[PDB]
Amino acid sequence: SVLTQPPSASGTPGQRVTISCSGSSSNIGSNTVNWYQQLPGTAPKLLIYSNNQRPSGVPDRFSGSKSGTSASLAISGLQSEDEADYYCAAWDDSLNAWVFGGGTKLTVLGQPKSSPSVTLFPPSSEELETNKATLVCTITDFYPGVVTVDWKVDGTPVTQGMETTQPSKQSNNKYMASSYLTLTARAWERHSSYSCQVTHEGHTVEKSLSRAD
Amino acid sequence: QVTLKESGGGLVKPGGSLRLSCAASGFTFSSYSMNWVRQAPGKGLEWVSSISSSSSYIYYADSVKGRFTISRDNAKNSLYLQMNSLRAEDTAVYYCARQVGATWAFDIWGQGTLVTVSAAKTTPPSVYPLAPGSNSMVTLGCLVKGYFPEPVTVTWNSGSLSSGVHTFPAVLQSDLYTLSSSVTVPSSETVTCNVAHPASSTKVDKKIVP
Amino acid sequence: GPLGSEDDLYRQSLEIISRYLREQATGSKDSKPLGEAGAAGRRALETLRRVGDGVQRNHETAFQGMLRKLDIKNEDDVKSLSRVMIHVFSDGVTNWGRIVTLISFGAFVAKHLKTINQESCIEPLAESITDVLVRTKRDWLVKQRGWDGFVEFFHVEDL
Repeated sequence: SVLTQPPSASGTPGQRVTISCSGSSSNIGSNTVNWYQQLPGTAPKLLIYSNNQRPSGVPDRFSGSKSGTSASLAISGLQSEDEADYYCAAWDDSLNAWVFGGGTKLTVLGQPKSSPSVTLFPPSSEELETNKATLVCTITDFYPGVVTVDWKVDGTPVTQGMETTQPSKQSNNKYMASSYLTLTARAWERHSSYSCQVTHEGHTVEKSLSRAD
Repeated sequence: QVTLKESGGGLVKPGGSLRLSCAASGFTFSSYSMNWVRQAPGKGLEWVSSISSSSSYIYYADSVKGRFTISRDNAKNSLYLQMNSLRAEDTAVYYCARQVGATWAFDIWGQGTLVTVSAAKTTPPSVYPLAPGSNSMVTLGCLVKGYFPEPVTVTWNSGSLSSGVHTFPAVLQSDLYTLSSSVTVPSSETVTCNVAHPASSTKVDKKIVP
Repeated sequence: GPLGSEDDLYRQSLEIISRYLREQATGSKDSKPLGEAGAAGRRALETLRRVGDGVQRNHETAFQGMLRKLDIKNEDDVKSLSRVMIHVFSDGVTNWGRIVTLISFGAFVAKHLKTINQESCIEPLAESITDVLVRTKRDWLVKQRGWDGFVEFFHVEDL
């Protein structure tokens, strides 16, 4: 996404929470910003238009602002029904296209924050017999339910061949997720260090393994 | 009542073509710019295309240029998206959205239409054990790899184990679904996952032993 | 540089403005088809008639006054009108209101020409307004979706 937003924002009921949207001179610097609110399983709804205008049907606790190449959405006094995804959007003069931010999940904290529980599994020998090798990284008990997972192979970044699940609400109202790194048996055999890195609320939880085990 | 309603969504093969339609009601369709915006499973909104009131100005996102064609029939209150050379990255819910003339905000949206770009046939999963490498409490599991379609059911000791288990949601790995299930048991006398794929009538059992 | 008529937006704007100034002075609508724009120019004309007649009323005092400061009576008075229009219109922020005010003033100036038997000067006046608009605001007009955007901007809906 051309517009950068934090994947997670949060507060306790009644708190004031801000969601930043960072862009560039061709988009936010030359055009107005709009904000959309998306409730899970539903279509986006217009929240803010022309940087700071609320349409009819939007509570006055939602406010917007724009300054240079940045925009901010403020929620003054968080309520439970405010728990949703928030997207900023601006027209880009260089692209001749609309650019949307990556979205921010706003969590209304109804429990203390909890760090993820990370577990890394090597490929099985049965799988290695098919000439494929899947590393599985289970992530449990995290709250708010937003994670960033990055895989490292011998301390180098992995940008392809990884798949991360969407977070899923657990019985205790915390979240779980899973991440996969699929390689050939040949690729597994030529690297020695493997790590699943989970960023949750700015803080990174790490789990690594070595091929000979 | 001002409404937009999308249609034409469904399953199509990679390299294939699909035409989407959006029926507009309760407003002067010919006096607004219209847009297509999409959202891939669990991903963010991506703008696709727009068309001005009299079709004089059309724009596309770089991700779809040369493959997608936006058009409108003002006499019919209908907006269209002709999608060709479809890829798995094109799998998304596709929303039709009306643009406000004075502000350019997207005030009215449809319910969306799901488009799935998939050439996958019915495939049974392969069950692989998940166990630690190189005590107290131990986390074991089962890797349910490469099945189609959803769902798959997983149990532990045919139902006995339920406490400490986590069945993770499925994710796509090149046209097929992969899922995993973990169970936390105390260290040191039998652990086995029971996987079933009704769509391929598959019943597999895997004993997990490090 | 290049002829204005080489530019499709210039030709389309010239046709909409000329049709507008003419029917405002003559009192009779043109039935023959639009060569340029087509259905887009046809929509733009509908909007310009609705919005234009209102802007002429709300700007009457300012229009009649500006007409006096320029004291139009012949062809050469249209030559000095352009350089006034260029400086005032280029000043500051562009918006559809300022553009629809410029077109409204020309319809007012064309009505004045119809009474003083100078109807031949309507066509060069329409060219002058188009010159002012497209030659100073082309990029803004293109970004705003031209005449499609003008119709979208001023749309209201009954009843």
